[PDB]
Amino acid sequence: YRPKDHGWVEVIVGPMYSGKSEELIRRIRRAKIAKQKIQVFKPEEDVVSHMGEKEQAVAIKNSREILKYFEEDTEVIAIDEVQFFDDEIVEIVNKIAESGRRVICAGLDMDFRGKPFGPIPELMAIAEFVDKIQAICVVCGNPATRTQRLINGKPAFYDDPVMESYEARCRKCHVVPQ
Amino acid sequence: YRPKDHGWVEVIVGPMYSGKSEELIRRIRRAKIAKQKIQVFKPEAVAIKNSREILKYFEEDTEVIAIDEVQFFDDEIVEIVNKIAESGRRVICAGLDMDFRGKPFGPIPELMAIAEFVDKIQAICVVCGNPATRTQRLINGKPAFYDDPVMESYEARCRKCHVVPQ
Ligand SMILES: Nc1ncnc2c1ncn2[C@@H]1O[C@H](COP(=O)(O)OP(=O)(O)O)[C@@H](O)[C@H]1O
Ligand SMILES: Nc1ncnc2c1ncn2[C@@H]1O[C@H](COP(=O)(O)OP(=O)(O)O)[C@@H](O)[C@H]1O
Ligand SMILES: [Zn+2]
Ligand SMILES: [Zn+2]
Repeated sequence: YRPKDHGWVEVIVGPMYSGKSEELIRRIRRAKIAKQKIQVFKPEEDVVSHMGEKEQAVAIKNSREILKYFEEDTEVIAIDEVQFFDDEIVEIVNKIAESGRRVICAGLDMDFRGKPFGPIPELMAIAEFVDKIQAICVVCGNPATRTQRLINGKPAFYDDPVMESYEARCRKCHVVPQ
Repeated sequence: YRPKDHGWVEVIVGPMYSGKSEELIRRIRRAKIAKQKIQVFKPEAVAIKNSREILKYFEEDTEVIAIDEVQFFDDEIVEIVNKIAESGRRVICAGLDMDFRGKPFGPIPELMAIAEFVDKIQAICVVCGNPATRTQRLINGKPAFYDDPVMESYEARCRKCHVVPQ
Protein backbone atom coordinates (compact mmCIF):
# COMPACT_ATOMS: atom_id res chain seq x y z
CA TYR A 1 0.00 0.00 0.00
CA ARG A 2 0.92 3.70 -0.17
CA PRO A 3 2.97 3.13 -3.35
CA LYS A 4 4.96 6.04 -4.77
CA ASP A 5 2.95 8.72 -6.57
CA HIS A 6 -0.32 7.54 -5.00
CA GLY A 7 -1.75 10.23 -2.75
CA TRP A 8 -4.14 10.24 0.18
CA VAL A 9 -5.41 12.23 3.14
CA GLU A 10 -5.01 11.21 6.77
CA VAL A 11 -6.77 12.96 9.64
CA ILE A 12 -5.98 13.17 13.34
CA VAL A 13 -8.91 14.38 15.45
CA GLY A 14 -9.91 14.60 19.09
CA PRO A 15 -10.62 17.16 21.84
CA MET A 16 -8.05 19.56 23.23
CA TYR A 17 -5.11 17.82 24.89
CA SER A 18 -5.93 14.56 23.07
CA GLY A 19 -2.48 14.73 21.53
CA LYS A 20 -3.15 15.90 17.97
CA SER A 21 -0.06 18.18 17.80
CA GLU A 22 2.17 15.57 19.42
CA GLU A 23 1.06 13.00 16.83
CA LEU A 24 1.29 15.44 13.92
CA ILE A 25 4.85 16.28 14.99
CA ARG A 26 5.64 12.57 15.27
CA ARG A 27 4.56 11.96 11.67
CA ILE A 28 6.42 15.04 10.51
CA ARG A 29 9.71 13.85 12.00
CA ARG A 30 9.24 10.37 10.54
CA ALA A 31 8.65 11.78 7.05
CA LYS A 32 11.91 13.72 7.37
CA ILE A 33 13.80 10.61 8.44
CA ALA A 34 12.25 8.98 5.38
CA LYS A 35 13.84 11.81 3.35
CA GLN A 36 10.49 13.08 2.07
CA LYS A 37 10.20 16.83 1.57
CA ILE A 38 7.42 18.16 3.76
CA GLN A 39 5.79 21.52 4.32
CA VAL A 40 3.95 22.28 7.56
CA PHE A 41 1.06 24.76 7.82
CA LYS A 42 -0.84 26.42 10.71
CA PRO A 43 -3.25 29.37 10.97
CA GLU A 44 -2.41 32.91 12.16
CA GLU A 45 5.33 30.06 13.37
CA ASP A 46 5.98 26.71 15.06
CA VAL A 47 3.44 23.96 15.72
CA VAL A 48 3.71 23.25 19.44
CA SER A 49 2.41 20.47 21.69
CA HIS A 50 1.25 20.96 25.29
CA MET A 51 3.65 18.15 26.20
CA GLY A 52 6.77 19.92 24.95
CA GLU A 53 7.90 19.24 21.38
CA LYS A 54 7.62 21.62 18.42
CA GLU A 55 8.16 21.73 14.64
CA GLN A 56 8.85 24.55 12.18
CA ALA A 57 5.76 25.60 10.24
CA VAL A 58 4.51 28.30 7.90
CA ALA A 59 1.68 30.35 9.39
CA ILE A 60 -1.06 31.17 6.89
CA LYS A 61 -4.12 33.42 7.07
CA ASN A 62 -6.44 31.16 5.08
CA SER A 63 -6.88 27.96 3.05
CA ARG A 64 -5.99 29.52 -0.32
CA GLU A 65 -2.52 30.50 0.88
CA ILE A 66 -1.64 26.80 1.00
CA LEU A 67 -1.47 26.68 -2.80
CA LYS A 68 0.52 29.93 -2.78
CA TYR A 69 3.23 28.58 -0.46
CA PHE A 70 3.02 25.11 -2.05
CA GLU A 71 6.22 23.92 -3.74
CA GLU A 72 5.84 21.13 -6.32
CA ASP A 73 8.96 19.67 -4.79
CA THR A 74 7.22 18.66 -1.53
CA GLU A 75 5.83 15.14 -1.03
CA VAL A 76 4.02 15.62 2.27
CA ILE A 77 1.84 18.50 3.44
CA ALA A 78 1.04 18.74 7.18
CA ILE A 79 -1.68 21.07 8.53
CA ASP A 80 -2.44 21.77 12.20
CA GLU A 81 -5.47 23.34 13.93
CA VAL A 82 -7.56 22.59 10.85
CA GLN A 83 -10.87 23.42 12.54
CA PHE A 84 -10.14 27.09 11.93
CA PHE A 85 -9.77 27.03 8.13
CA ASP A 86 -12.75 27.67 5.85
CA ASP A 87 -14.41 24.84 3.91
CA GLU A 88 -12.24 25.38 0.81
CA ILE A 89 -9.46 23.51 2.58
CA VAL A 90 -11.37 20.33 1.75
CA GLU A 91 -11.13 20.62 -2.04
CA ILE A 92 -7.57 21.94 -1.65
CA VAL A 93 -6.54 18.93 0.43
CA ASN A 94 -8.34 16.51 -1.91
CA LYS A 95 -6.54 18.10 -4.87
CA ILE A 96 -3.13 17.64 -3.27
CA ALA A 97 -3.92 13.97 -2.57
CA GLU A 98 -5.17 13.47 -6.12
CA SER A 99 -1.90 14.97 -7.36
CA GLY A 100 -0.17 11.98 -5.74
CA ARG A 101 1.02 13.51 -2.49
CA ARG A 102 0.26 12.83 1.17
CA VAL A 103 -1.74 15.26 3.29
CA ILE A 104 -1.86 15.09 7.08
CA CYS A 105 -4.57 17.12 8.84
CA ALA A 106 -5.00 17.56 12.60
CA GLY A 107 -7.87 19.35 14.33
CA LEU A 108 -10.82 19.42 16.72
CA ASP A 109 -13.82 17.31 15.76
CA MET A 110 -16.31 19.28 17.92
CA ASP A 111 -16.47 22.70 19.60
CA PHE A 112 -17.02 23.25 23.36
CA ARG A 113 -20.74 22.74 22.80
CA GLY A 114 -20.08 19.30 21.37
CA LYS A 115 -21.14 20.34 17.87
CA PRO A 116 -19.29 19.24 14.68
CA PHE A 117 -16.49 21.79 14.20
CA GLY A 118 -15.74 23.41 10.83
CA PRO A 119 -14.19 21.37 7.97
CA ILE A 120 -13.10 18.33 10.03
CA PRO A 121 -16.43 16.48 9.50
CA GLU A 122 -16.10 16.66 5.71
CA LEU A 123 -12.36 15.90 5.88
CA MET A 124 -13.08 12.75 7.92
CA ALA A 125 -15.56 11.55 5.27
CA ILE A 126 -13.08 11.91 2.39
CA ALA A 127 -9.85 10.86 4.13
CA GLU A 128 -8.32 7.43 3.62
CA PHE A 129 -7.09 7.35 7.22
CA VAL A 130 -8.92 8.63 10.27
CA ASP A 131 -7.52 8.45 13.77
CA LYS A 132 -9.78 9.75 16.52
CA ILE A 133 -7.73 10.05 19.68
CA GLN A 134 -8.77 10.68 23.28
CA ALA A 135 -7.45 12.80 26.12
CA ILE A 136 -7.93 11.90 29.80
CA CYS A 137 -10.95 13.35 31.64
CA VAL A 138 -9.72 15.70 34.40
CA VAL A 139 -12.88 14.84 36.31
CA CYS A 140 -13.03 11.03 36.45
CA GLY A 141 -9.96 9.64 34.68
CA ASN A 142 -11.74 7.85 31.84
CA PRO A 143 -10.88 8.69 28.21
CA ALA A 144 -11.90 12.27 27.38
CA THR A 145 -13.57 12.96 24.05
CA ARG A 146 -14.98 16.45 24.63
CA THR A 147 -13.48 19.86 25.25
CA GLN A 148 -14.99 21.63 28.26
CA ARG A 149 -15.06 25.43 28.24
CA LEU A 150 -15.15 27.15 31.64
CA ILE A 151 -15.90 30.72 32.69
CA ASN A 152 -15.13 31.67 36.29
CA GLY A 153 -14.63 27.94 36.76
CA LYS A 154 -18.16 27.04 35.70
CA PRO A 155 -19.46 25.56 32.39
CA ALA A 156 -20.32 28.04 29.62
CA PHE A 157 -23.79 28.13 28.07
CA TYR A 158 -24.64 26.78 24.61
CA ASP A 159 -25.65 30.11 23.04
CA ASP A 160 -22.58 31.80 24.51
CA PRO A 161 -20.43 33.78 22.02
CA VAL A 162 -16.68 34.31 22.32
CA MET A 163 -11.96 34.13 33.56
CA GLU A 164 -12.03 31.40 30.90
CA SER A 165 -10.32 28.02 30.64
CA TYR A 166 -10.44 24.73 28.73
CA GLU A 167 -10.00 21.08 29.74
CA ALA A 168 -10.75 17.64 28.32
CA ARG A 169 -13.71 15.65 29.58
CA CYS A 170 -15.58 12.46 28.76
CA ARG A 171 -19.19 12.49 27.53
CA LYS A 172 -20.52 11.89 31.04
CA CYS A 173 -18.59 14.73 32.70
CA HIS A 174 -18.89 17.22 29.83
CA VAL A 175 -21.50 19.81 30.84
CA VAL A 176 -23.14 22.24 28.44
CA PRO A 177 -26.05 24.15 29.99
CA GLN A 178 -28.58 25.43 27.46
CA TYR B 1 -13.81 2.08 30.41
CA ARG B 2 -17.33 2.46 29.00
CA PRO B 3 -18.67 1.02 32.26
CA LYS B 4 -22.29 0.49 33.25
CA ASP B 5 -24.63 3.22 31.97
CA HIS B 6 -21.94 5.21 30.15
CA GLY B 7 -23.15 5.59 26.57
CA TRP B 8 -21.33 6.27 23.31
CA VAL B 9 -21.49 6.31 19.51
CA GLU B 10 -19.30 4.17 17.27
CA VAL B 11 -19.24 4.40 13.49
CA ILE B 12 -18.20 1.94 10.79
CA VAL B 13 -17.52 3.59 7.40
CA GLY B 14 -15.99 2.70 4.04
CA PRO B 15 -16.94 2.10 0.38
CA MET B 16 -19.20 -0.69 -0.81
CA TYR B 17 -17.82 -4.17 -0.13
CA SER B 18 -15.46 -2.76 2.52
CA GLY B 19 -17.09 -5.09 5.04
CA LYS B 20 -19.40 -2.76 6.98
CA SER B 21 -22.29 -5.24 7.27
CA GLU B 22 -19.96 -8.09 8.19
CA GLU B 23 -18.42 -5.94 10.92
CA LEU B 24 -21.80 -4.68 12.15
CA ILE B 25 -23.15 -8.24 12.28
CA ARG B 26 -20.02 -9.34 14.14
CA ARG B 27 -20.54 -6.70 16.81
CA ILE B 28 -24.22 -7.63 17.10
CA ARG B 29 -23.33 -11.29 17.75
CA ARG B 30 -20.78 -10.26 20.37
CA ALA B 31 -23.26 -8.08 22.26
CA LYS B 32 -25.69 -11.00 22.25
CA ILE B 33 -23.05 -13.27 23.75
CA ALA B 34 -22.45 -10.58 26.37
CA LYS B 35 -26.17 -10.98 27.14
CA GLN B 36 -27.07 -7.44 26.01
CA LYS B 37 -30.46 -6.54 24.55
CA ILE B 38 -30.05 -5.07 21.07
CA GLN B 39 -32.31 -3.42 18.48
CA VAL B 40 -31.35 -3.12 14.80
CA PHE B 41 -32.64 -0.50 12.32
CA LYS B 42 -32.29 0.19 8.57
CA PRO B 43 -33.54 2.78 6.05
CA GLU B 44 -35.78 -0.19 5.15
CA ALA B 45 -33.56 -6.44 12.17
CA VAL B 46 -36.22 -3.72 11.90
CA ALA B 47 -36.62 -1.85 8.62
CA ILE B 48 -37.95 1.69 9.09
CA LYS B 49 -38.46 5.01 7.32
CA ASN B 50 -37.06 8.30 8.65
CA SER B 51 -34.88 8.86 11.74
CA ARG B 52 -37.69 10.08 13.99
CA GLU B 53 -39.16 6.57 13.69
CA ILE B 54 -36.34 5.06 15.75
CA LEU B 55 -37.62 6.65 18.95
CA LYS B 56 -40.99 5.01 18.21
CA TYR B 57 -39.72 1.42 18.08
CA PHE B 58 -37.12 2.09 20.81
CA GLU B 59 -37.55 -0.19 23.83
CA GLU B 60 -36.05 1.20 27.07
CA ASP B 61 -35.02 -2.38 27.80
CA THR B 62 -32.36 -2.36 25.05
CA GLU B 63 -28.71 -1.59 25.80
CA VAL B 64 -27.34 -1.56 22.24
CA ILE B 65 -28.77 0.13 19.15
CA ALA B 66 -27.40 -0.75 15.69
CA ILE B 67 -28.13 1.36 12.60
CA ASP B 68 -27.12 0.14 9.14
CA GLU B 69 -26.95 2.16 5.89
CA VAL B 70 -26.91 5.32 8.00
CA GLN B 71 -25.94 7.54 5.07
CA PHE B 72 -29.54 7.33 3.82
CA PHE B 73 -31.18 8.91 6.89
CA ASP B 74 -31.95 12.62 7.26
CA ASP B 75 -29.72 14.85 9.39
CA GLU B 76 -31.95 14.31 12.44
CA ILE B 77 -30.19 10.96 12.88
CA VAL B 78 -27.25 12.81 14.45
CA GLU B 79 -29.44 14.25 17.24
CA ILE B 80 -31.24 10.96 17.87
CA VAL B 81 -28.01 8.96 18.01
CA ASN B 82 -26.41 11.46 20.38
CA LYS B 83 -29.55 11.34 22.53
CA ILE B 84 -29.49 7.56 22.79
CA ALA B 85 -25.81 7.68 23.79
CA GLU B 86 -26.49 10.48 26.26
CA SER B 87 -29.01 8.15 27.92
CA GLY B 88 -26.22 5.68 28.65
CA ARG B 89 -26.66 3.28 25.75
CA ARG B 90 -24.39 2.11 22.92
CA VAL B 91 -25.10 3.06 19.31
CA ILE B 92 -23.37 1.34 16.40
CA CYS B 93 -23.71 3.06 13.02
CA ALA B 94 -22.61 1.64 9.68
CA GLY B 95 -22.64 3.53 6.40
CA LEU B 96 -20.92 4.67 3.22
CA ASP B 97 -18.67 7.67 3.83
CA MET B 98 -18.85 9.04 0.26
CA ASP B 99 -21.20 8.69 -2.75
CA PHE B 100 -20.10 7.46 -6.19
CA ARG B 101 -18.71 10.90 -7.01
CA GLY B 102 -16.58 10.67 -3.89
CA LYS B 103 -18.56 13.39 -2.10
CA PRO B 104 -19.35 13.23 1.65
CA PHE B 105 -22.54 11.14 1.92
CA GLY B 106 -25.45 12.53 3.93
CA PRO B 107 -25.02 12.89 7.72
CA ILE B 108 -21.85 10.78 7.70
CA PRO B 109 -19.50 13.74 8.30
CA GLU B 110 -21.44 14.88 11.37
CA LEU B 111 -21.76 11.34 12.78
CA MET B 112 -18.03 10.72 12.48
CA ALA B 113 -17.49 14.11 14.11
CA ILE B 114 -19.52 13.28 17.24
CA ALA B 115 -18.69 9.56 17.49
CA GLU B 116 -16.33 8.28 20.19
CA PHE B 117 -15.11 5.43 17.97
CA VAL B 118 -14.56 5.72 14.22
CA ASP B 119 -13.44 2.82 12.06
CA LYS B 120 -12.89 3.51 8.37
CA ILE B 121 -12.42 0.20 6.61
CA GLN B 122 -11.34 -0.68 3.08
CA ALA B 123 -12.40 -3.08 0.36
CA ILE B 124 -10.05 -4.47 -2.32
CA CYS B 125 -9.76 -2.58 -5.62
CA VAL B 126 -11.01 -4.84 -8.42
CA VAL B 127 -8.74 -2.97 -10.80
CA CYS B 128 -5.27 -3.03 -9.18
CA GLY B 129 -5.56 -4.98 -5.93
CA ASN B 130 -4.65 -2.19 -3.53
CA PRO B 131 -7.01 -1.19 -0.71
CA ALA B 132 -10.20 0.34 -2.14
CA THR B 133 -11.68 3.46 -0.52
CA ARG B 134 -14.17 4.50 -3.20
CA THR B 135 -17.39 3.19 -4.68
CA GLN B 136 -17.33 3.16 -8.49
CA ARG B 137 -20.65 3.45 -10.31
CA LEU B 138 -20.75 1.96 -13.80
CA ILE B 139 -23.33 2.28 -16.58
CA ASN B 140 -22.84 -0.19 -19.43
CA GLY B 141 -19.41 -0.85 -17.93
CA LYS B 142 -18.47 2.83 -18.16
CA PRO B 143 -17.81 5.35 -15.35
CA ALA B 144 -20.94 7.36 -14.46
CA PHE B 145 -20.68 11.13 -14.87
CA TYR B 146 -20.50 13.54 -11.91
CA ASP B 147 -24.05 14.80 -12.54
CA ASP B 148 -25.78 11.45 -13.16
CA PRO B 149 -29.12 11.03 -11.36
CA VAL B 150 -30.17 7.86 -9.53
CA MET B 151 -27.09 -1.69 -17.14
CA GLU B 152 -25.77 -0.30 -13.87
CA SER B 153 -23.22 -1.75 -11.46
CA TYR B 154 -21.02 -0.87 -8.50
CA GLU B 155 -17.53 -1.98 -7.48
CA ALA B 156 -14.88 -0.90 -5.00
CA ARG B 157 -11.83 1.02 -6.16
CA CYS B 158 -8.57 2.74 -5.21
CA ARG B 159 -8.47 6.58 -5.28
CA LYS B 160 -6.25 6.48 -8.38
CA CYS B 161 -8.49 3.93 -10.13
CA HIS B 162 -11.81 5.57 -9.22
CA VAL B 163 -12.96 7.49 -12.30
CA VAL B 164 -15.58 10.22 -12.12
CA PRO B 165 -15.91 12.08 -15.42
CA GLN B 166 -17.46 15.54 -15.20
N1 LIG C 1 -6.63 16.10 30.15
C1 LIG C 1 -5.55 15.75 29.54
N2 LIG C 1 -5.50 14.54 28.85
C2 LIG C 1 -4.36 14.09 28.17
N3 LIG C 1 -3.23 14.78 28.10
C3 LIG C 1 -3.24 15.97 28.76
C4 LIG C 1 -4.32 16.50 29.47
N4 LIG C 1 -4.01 17.71 30.01
C5 LIG C 1 -2.74 17.91 29.63
N5 LIG C 1 -2.23 16.90 28.88
C6 LIG C 1 -0.82 16.87 28.32
O1 LIG C 1 -0.84 17.63 27.13
C7 LIG C 1 -0.39 16.90 25.96
C8 LIG C 1 -1.33 17.37 24.84
O2 LIG C 1 -0.89 17.15 23.48
P1 LIG C 1 -1.22 18.22 22.34
O3 LIG C 1 -0.61 17.58 21.11
O4 LIG C 1 -0.77 19.61 22.60
O5 LIG C 1 -2.79 18.18 22.27
P2 LIG C 1 -3.81 18.68 21.14
O6 LIG C 1 -2.98 19.27 19.95
O7 LIG C 1 -4.62 17.47 20.78
O8 LIG C 1 -4.61 19.75 21.81
C9 LIG C 1 -0.48 15.42 26.39
O9 LIG C 1 0.52 14.65 25.69
C10 LIG C 1 -0.30 15.49 27.92
O10 LIG C 1 1.09 15.38 28.31
N1 LIG D 1 -13.95 -5.61 -4.15
C1 LIG D 1 -14.15 -6.27 -3.05
N2 LIG D 1 -13.37 -6.03 -1.93
C2 LIG D 1 -13.53 -6.70 -0.71
N3 LIG D 1 -14.45 -7.64 -0.51
C3 LIG D 1 -15.24 -7.91 -1.59
C4 LIG D 1 -15.16 -7.30 -2.84
N4 LIG D 1 -16.09 -7.79 -3.69
C5 LIG D 1 -16.74 -8.71 -2.96
N5 LIG D 1 -16.27 -8.83 -1.69
C6 LIG D 1 -16.83 -9.78 -0.63
O1 LIG D 1 -17.92 -9.13 0.00
C7 LIG D 1 -17.77 -8.99 1.44
C8 LIG D 1 -18.30 -7.58 1.75
O2 LIG D 1 -18.83 -7.33 3.08
P1 LIG D 1 -20.16 -6.46 3.28
O3 LIG D 1 -20.34 -6.42 4.78
O4 LIG D 1 -21.36 -6.95 2.53
O5 LIG D 1 -19.76 -5.04 2.73
P2 LIG D 1 -20.36 -3.58 2.98
O6 LIG D 1 -21.56 -3.69 4.01
O7 LIG D 1 -19.23 -2.72 3.45
O8 LIG D 1 -20.86 -3.18 1.63
C9 LIG D 1 -16.26 -9.24 1.68
O9 LIG D 1 -16.07 -9.83 2.99
C10 LIG D 1 -15.85 -10.13 0.49
O10 LIG D 1 -15.96 -11.54 0.78
ZN1 LIG E 1 -15.32 11.90 33.04
ZN1 LIG F 1 -6.86 0.42 -7.76
